[PDB]
Amino acid sequence: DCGLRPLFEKKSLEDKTERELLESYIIVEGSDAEIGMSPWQVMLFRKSPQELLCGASLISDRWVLTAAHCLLYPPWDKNFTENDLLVRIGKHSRTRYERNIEKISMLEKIYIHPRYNWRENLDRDIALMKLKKPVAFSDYIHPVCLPDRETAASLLQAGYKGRVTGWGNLKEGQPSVLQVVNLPIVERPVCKDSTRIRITDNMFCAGYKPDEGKRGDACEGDSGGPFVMKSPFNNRWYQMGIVSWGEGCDRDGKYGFYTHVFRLKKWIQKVIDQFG
Amino acid sequence: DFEEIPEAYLA
Ligand SMILES: N[C@@H](C(=O)N1CCC[C@H]1C(=O)NCc1cc(Cl)ccc1Cl)C(c1ccccc1)c1ccccc1
Repeated sequence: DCGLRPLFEKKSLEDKTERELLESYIIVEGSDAEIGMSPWQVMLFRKSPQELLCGASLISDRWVLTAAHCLLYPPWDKNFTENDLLVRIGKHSRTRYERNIEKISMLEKIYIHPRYNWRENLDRDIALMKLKKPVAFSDYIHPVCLPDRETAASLLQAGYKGRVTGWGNLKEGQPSVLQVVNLPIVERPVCKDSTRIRITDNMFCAGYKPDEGKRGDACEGDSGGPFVMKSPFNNRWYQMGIVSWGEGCDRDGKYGFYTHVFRLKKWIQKVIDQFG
Repeated sequence: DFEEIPEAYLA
């Protein structure tokens, strides 16, 4: 049942921009999200001081997917463990305890990809979190589909738009509610020529060209959230990327870089079945 | 500016 949203697909209602995404298959400058539009969205929350750490996604009732750098980044003396954090699923508002809508979960075990490269370029920026007990789904809480080789193959193409969401910075004010932006995937060439960081195959970049006129990007606080695409074949939402890194937020000539979830699916399978 | 979450969770 992944990727079919209780309030949209299941009732045959389209959200207000998904057609831009479907028309293309030939947060800075985003908008406020509608209620129930990304029910897989998770907030990673620090207990003391109480604060937004990162975004994340619900992929099953037991498991959350996030960027490894949200948990361990030794340059900034960041190394969190299970009891440091709380996962808050079902939210829309950044700061309010949305009583009776959201669920807060405690973590059982964090798994960071063993070859996560924090030293040089955040290569394999991916971590899994097994929750203490299952979250029950609802109108506001529903998992996203992880892609298969064939959905990865036909959708992750230059020009095809995807959608990024998060409660991070609006500029390089944090928002009141969840923001959303739809960004085109960019050709690896262009991606490599915009930066000095060595790009690897476990990454892709998204954003409009300086001449395309539209603009938008992820920014600080958005890390760990989902880049998702809707399949035109079975109508579900698949998560293709994890918000990883950028050089500022929405600079011209620069693009955001995302962990390629399909390229690391084997490590994700291996951890889920060997641990629950 | 986070609103105080229930202590039950913080325990
Ligand atoms: N700005 C750094 C970044 O995005 N960092 C440093 C580590 C955490 C991550 C970040 O805050 N990402 C959130 C983010 C993601 C996206 Cl997609 C777009 C904008 C932003 Cl701020 C980044 C960097 C790239 C080039 C020059 C300096 C720094 C960097 C890349 C690779 C290795 C180290 C640093």
